[PDB]
Amino acid sequence: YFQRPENALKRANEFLEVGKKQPALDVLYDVMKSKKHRTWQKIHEPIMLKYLELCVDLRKSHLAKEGLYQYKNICQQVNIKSLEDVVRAYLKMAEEKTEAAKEESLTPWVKFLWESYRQCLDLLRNNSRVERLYHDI
Repeated sequence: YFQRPENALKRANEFLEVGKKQPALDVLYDVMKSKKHRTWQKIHEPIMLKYLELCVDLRKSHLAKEGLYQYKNICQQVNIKSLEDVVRAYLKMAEEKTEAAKEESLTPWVKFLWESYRQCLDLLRNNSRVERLYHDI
């Protein structure tokens, strides 16, 4: 039922429309950390990136780290760069939340950001294919 894969994201939006944001986030986590994922195309990594992004709004850092790591362990097989791309995505998302909170004003948000940088660095650490992305972060 993965393909067409326009359903997980839709249902996430639906779950948020009813205001059950956390249920929506946890739902996407289930999708991207599913065992069928390795067989699945790198494209889902797009979906995983979106899920990681919602995670940012809810400041659910723990779930985010676990989402990314667990997704990475599954995906090594194919669409490997995808890991670097969702890493980049995560960083750009938290890096924009800092812009928002700073421009509107907050400590937690700085700590959230630090914790995010740290997690991405420990995720990308020591990987030939992730060296450029790691160096960037």
